[PDB]
Amino acid sequence: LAKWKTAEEVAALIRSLPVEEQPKQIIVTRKGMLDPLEVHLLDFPNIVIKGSELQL
Amino acid sequence: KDGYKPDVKIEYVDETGRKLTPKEAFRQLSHRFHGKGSGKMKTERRMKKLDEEALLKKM
Amino acid sequence: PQSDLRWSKQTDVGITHFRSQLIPNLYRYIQPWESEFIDSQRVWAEYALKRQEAIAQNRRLTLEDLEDSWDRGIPRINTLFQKDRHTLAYDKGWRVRTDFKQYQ
Amino acid sequence: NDRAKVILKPDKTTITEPHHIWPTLTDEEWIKVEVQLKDLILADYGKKNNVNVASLTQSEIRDIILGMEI
Amino acid sequence: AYAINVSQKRKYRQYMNRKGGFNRPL
Amino acid sequence: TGIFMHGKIPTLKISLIQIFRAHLWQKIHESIVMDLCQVFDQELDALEIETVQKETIHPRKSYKMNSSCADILLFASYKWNVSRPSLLADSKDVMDSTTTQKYWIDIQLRWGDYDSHDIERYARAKFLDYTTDNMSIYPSPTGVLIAIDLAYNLHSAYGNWFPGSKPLIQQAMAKIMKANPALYVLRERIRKGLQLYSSEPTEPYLSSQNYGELFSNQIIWFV
Repeated sequence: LAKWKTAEEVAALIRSLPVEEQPKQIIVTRKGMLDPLEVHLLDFPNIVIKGSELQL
Repeated sequence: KDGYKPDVKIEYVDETGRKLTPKEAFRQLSHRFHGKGSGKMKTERRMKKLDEEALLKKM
Repeated sequence: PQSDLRWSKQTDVGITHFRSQLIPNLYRYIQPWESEFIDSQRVWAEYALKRQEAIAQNRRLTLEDLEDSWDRGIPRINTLFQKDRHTLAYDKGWRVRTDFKQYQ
Repeated sequence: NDRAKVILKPDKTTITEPHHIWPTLTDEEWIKVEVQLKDLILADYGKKNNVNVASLTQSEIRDIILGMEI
Repeated sequence: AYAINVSQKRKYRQYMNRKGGFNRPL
Repeated sequence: TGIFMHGKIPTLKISLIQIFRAHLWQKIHESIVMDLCQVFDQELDALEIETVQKETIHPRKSYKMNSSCADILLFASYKWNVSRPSLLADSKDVMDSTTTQKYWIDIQLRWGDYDSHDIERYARAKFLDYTTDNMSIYPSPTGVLIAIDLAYNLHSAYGNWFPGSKPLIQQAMAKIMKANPALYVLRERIRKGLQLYSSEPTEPYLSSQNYGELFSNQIIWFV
């Protein structure tokens, strides 16, 4: 539930950012956080959740 | 046969030059078959989407 | 029916045909009760021998060792390596509770 | 920590901008700080791997810095 | 000299809501 | 529609009707005809074509198998030697002593069953029957006909292949079956109806070669 809340908060912060400034790609370090990210903001699919194995 | 390889590559690009999506191409074909176009609200939504896409492509 | 067992293939250079008969029955896919009992007795003896041999060197019986009977076993299946074996074995009366469950 | 202290503000008179967070530096200062940081990172990689410190290719070094499991 | 491509418009013939005859026009 | 349900299965009848919702068959046939005409006219000048125009075909002439017609009526500006009507899948170059000016091309839509999936033979038989058809009055006796096995995703044509046009027809049919708009929409609808959906490819990982690829104009937030 905490992870889902974090993903929802990330999606809401993306929505707070303008659509013209929406990140076209969303690199997530957490492996399992991509599916909740896509589920939370499926209404805004302009962002591609690309994997970044090498964690910065 | 004269003997050659066909240099054929056809597509469905709108009169504005934008390559219509296969869903959009099917929508255009169905509109042509039905002989009916988009409505007022559909026109407004299309204009807003096109303006937003153009603004995004600008920068 | 061998008449309608032939598939097709939409090749890029034309049309290509494909070739392929009784639907199997469970009369033989399940071991008979007497054979199952004999195999279970043999597997129980083999598993006991392997466990004793491992205990001789004071080592656990690995899942790789004595894995020939990975499916067949003493109670018709060698589940001695299954999780919670010690937990389930403490609770007896499985057969009666399963049979009496028809009225519950 | 101490290596990061040397890398960020090598000179006590040099610090981050009042409106900024990360320590501001010019091209030469950034180059010196990055050289020191690369030396420290090579030392850390050698300590973690028990191998030669500077024995990784430029692409390999970039992947190691990025976090690839090399 | 290059390979210039000019894809002409493809106005599909009207099928429904023609309000005309049976056979499709020319 | 071309769905000839030999029987009465209400569930399958409803599924087929929903699959072909919003008058899909006639639109698909018209789209296929238009795509073929455009593909031909893209390089028709080199293939000795004078003028290409679609005949006046009734909407009920794209689904009624009893009466057929000609889809494309393209002139050739020359005495186009009418080659023998054979399957496009054949590699034999045989042309009888017959020449004419106007060459016709036709396209048919079929939904083949488990046994009716033989597109080549069925198309050849259809072309032969249309050559001597009582009512399918095609203008050019050397008018080829094409078939689409929509149910089994196949296409064939066993008519009079014009000299130098058989490779063109083959390439056009291959490109259509790859990316026909109406056919693609129908395939998507059929996949949706059958509760089937392929696992879409996922976004690739950023390796040491794609590390700098995230600095492009596409905004990336490394969450």
